[PDB]
Amino acid sequence: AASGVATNTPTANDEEYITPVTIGGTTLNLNFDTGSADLWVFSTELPASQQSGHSVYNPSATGKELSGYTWSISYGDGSSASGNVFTDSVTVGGVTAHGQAVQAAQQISAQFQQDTNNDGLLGLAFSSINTVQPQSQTTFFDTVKSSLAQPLFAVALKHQQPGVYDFGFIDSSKYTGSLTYTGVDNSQGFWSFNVDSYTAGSQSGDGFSGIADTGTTLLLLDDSVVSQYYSQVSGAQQDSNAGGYVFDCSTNLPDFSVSISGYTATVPGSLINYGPSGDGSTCLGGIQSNSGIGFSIFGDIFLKSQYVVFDSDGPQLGFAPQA
Amino acid sequence: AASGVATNTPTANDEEYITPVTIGGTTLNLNFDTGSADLWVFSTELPASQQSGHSVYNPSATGKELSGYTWSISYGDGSSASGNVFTDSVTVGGVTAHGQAVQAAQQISAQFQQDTNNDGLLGLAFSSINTVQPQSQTTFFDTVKSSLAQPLFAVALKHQQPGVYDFGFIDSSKYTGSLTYTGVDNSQGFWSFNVDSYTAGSQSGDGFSGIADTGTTLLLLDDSVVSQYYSQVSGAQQDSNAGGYVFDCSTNLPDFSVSISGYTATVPGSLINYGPSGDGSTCLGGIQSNSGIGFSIFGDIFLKSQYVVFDSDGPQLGFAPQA
Ligand SMILES: COC(=O)[C@H](Cc1ccccc1)OP(=O)([O-])[C@H](Cc1ccc2ccccc2c1)NC(=O)[C@@H](NC=O)C(C)C
Ligand SMILES: COC(=O)[C@H](Cc1ccccc1)OP(=O)([O-])[C@H](Cc1ccc2ccccc2c1)NC(=O)[C@@H](NC=O)C(C)C
Ligand SMILES: *[C@H]1O[C@H](CO)[C@@H](O)[C@H](O)[C@@H]1O
Ligand SMILES: *[C@H]1O[C@H](CO)[C@@H](O)[C@H](O)[C@@H]1O
Ligand SMILES: *[C@H]1O[C@H](CO)[C@@H](O)[C@H](O)[C@@H]1O
Ligand SMILES: *[C@H]1O[C@H](CO)[C@@H](O)[C@H](O)[C@@H]1O
Repeated sequence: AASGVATNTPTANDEEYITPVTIGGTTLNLNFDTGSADLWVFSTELPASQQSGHSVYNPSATGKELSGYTWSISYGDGSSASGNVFTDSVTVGGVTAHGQAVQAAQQISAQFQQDTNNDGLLGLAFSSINTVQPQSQTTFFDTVKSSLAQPLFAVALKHQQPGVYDFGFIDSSKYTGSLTYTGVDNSQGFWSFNVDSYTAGSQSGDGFSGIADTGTTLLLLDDSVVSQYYSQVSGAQQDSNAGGYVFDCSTNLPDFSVSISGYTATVPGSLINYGPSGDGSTCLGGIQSNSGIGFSIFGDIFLKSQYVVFDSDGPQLGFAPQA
Repeated sequence: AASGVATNTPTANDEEYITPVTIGGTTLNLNFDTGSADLWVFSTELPASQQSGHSVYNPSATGKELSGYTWSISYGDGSSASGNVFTDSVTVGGVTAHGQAVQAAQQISAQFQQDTNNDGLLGLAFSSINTVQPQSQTTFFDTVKSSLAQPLFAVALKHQQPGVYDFGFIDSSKYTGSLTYTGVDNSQGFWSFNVDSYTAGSQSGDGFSGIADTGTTLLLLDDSVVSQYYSQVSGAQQDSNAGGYVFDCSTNLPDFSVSISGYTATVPGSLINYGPSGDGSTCLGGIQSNSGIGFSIFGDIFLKSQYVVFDSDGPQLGFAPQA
């Protein structure tokens, strides 16, 4: 049976986490994203100017083209990408998926043209939301799932330190205590789960649902919760230049926690200080608005505090504090 | 209980079929498409130059915006469209869906900018393939399905004559004999079905699967079948200006038929003559290649010969020769 460990590394301010992935013999640095189901990469089909500062996949060398197939994806921040499709060998942490569908980019929006830290995204949400037309493809995980020792993957994202993606096994040395599991609603293709309640510093409130999403940097919550949280931060104010609420970097931030099937997941205030706002001398808050979409996004700010197991059996998510 | 009848009308050469749909009090002419799951319309959000020669939806007047929601779709011919989302009242043939998600176009590719015959598309494939992010919406049919007398719709597309879309009931006067049903595989979101065999003129061959797709003008089949068919047409030759095989307009074309759960669906040779190729004095064939995608597209050329029932119970498709 198979299993493997892929090491991830955060970019400046933990804005994103990259992990090497070898496709058809070429190694690219991809952003693993549990919030989407497409594996797409910068390729030789892009204009040469857009290939600069990236490792690119050349489909002609090793891929098998799916004639007539296309893909087109649009993300939460409005970014987008589209292209054609090939199958090829894809290796991650020593685990190889043969015949994996690789989505070669032909067009990418400005956000991606500006980000030279990654060469594409590897989706780990459920395959039901893969965008390939006319017939959707399976994610790397769904492709290899049956070959793994256990049909799950786990992740430990860290603050300014390398972390890991464990495929097909759980590394108990990565967390304290035992794991607590909760049921996943995969109906919209996400690793969605419910929280029973939350505590923002001195204020507690009713539960809500949200998605475990490695692809989003911040912890995005309803406007009412964000207000409650920042009302407790002296001098907090919104700064559109920075992207949300900002505050003096030395401010003492309250903790934030959620109750999940009896387990209290706590994000300490120190992790809620994302980093310099870029806006002179303030810091950007790790908690920001979800724009009224009706569910919360448990992004990297939250994930940095926990070891999280994504188990296809159930499905269900397991949580424990990182070691 | 509800039911209704919407009249469709073919454009020149039966290239597409339009049907009026009233959204928030404004009537638009839409192309009903059983091959996709999005209801999208030309809107006031498009550049004014692109609104010309169309009836447009103004979301601000009656729609409720789903903040943070987007849609982006890519079709078989490579065309595409994208925009934002609103809920509104949508009436088709006297049947009203309240709170139906209407996808307002913000960008559309050249194919749509050139086609002034329609103001958008109304998808009737399964809702599982609807493109709305972050949470997909239901098609008009799935929205109203529970209110209908029977959870089905039926269609009779005609050659140069008005036809109908029957919602929630079957009009037995539209076909000869009794209906034959066959099981539908909705796993890729299409009204997919299997045929046991086919007969192209003097040649017969093994079965294959395909989708019932009102949104595609032609009958698209595997290259091997297309070759077999045209090898029997004197003087047939490909003409890229025209889009495929063309032949002298007076040529006697062989029939084409498929066996489906014991029923023989026959497309007479006269319907296989699509119309002038635009390429001087030849006619375009109604049968053309599917580009190697692995399944056939039973488009309008085929549908013009049958009354077809799309039944959500099963699901299953019913067929009988048009009356
Ligand atoms: C269709 O669902 C998505 O796009 C999922 C889920 C989702 C849905 C709605 C709102 C937020 C997130 O996001 P993702 O796949 O993790 C998606 C992945 C993504 C998108 C653009 C990128 C641009 C450059 C580099 C990495 C990128 C990663 N991240 C984001 O869109 C967010 N960006 C950052 O936090 C916005 C929320 C702030
Ligand atoms: C994602 O699936 C589709 O796009 C489905 C199914 C499909 C898949 C693969 C190949 C062909 C068809 O096609 P549709 O929704 O019926 C799709 C609907 C469609 C697309 C563009 C249009 C542009 C102008 C006006 C009407 C349009 C209708 N039609 C077509 O793309 C075809 N166009 C014509 O036959 C190409 C095949 C010739
Ligand atoms: C992950 O687990 C597999 C299956 O037990 C091992 O073979 C591998 O070495 C790694 O420990
Ligand atoms: C990535 O690198 C980490 C340490 O930097 C290892 O723990 C892991 O096995 C992988 O090689
Ligand atoms: C369609 O069927 C409904 C339900 O029987 C009728 O009320 C309607 O008039 C139409 O015949
Ligand atoms: C559309 O028009 C047809 C005839 O043109 C009617 O049969 C149908 O009821 C609808 O009014």
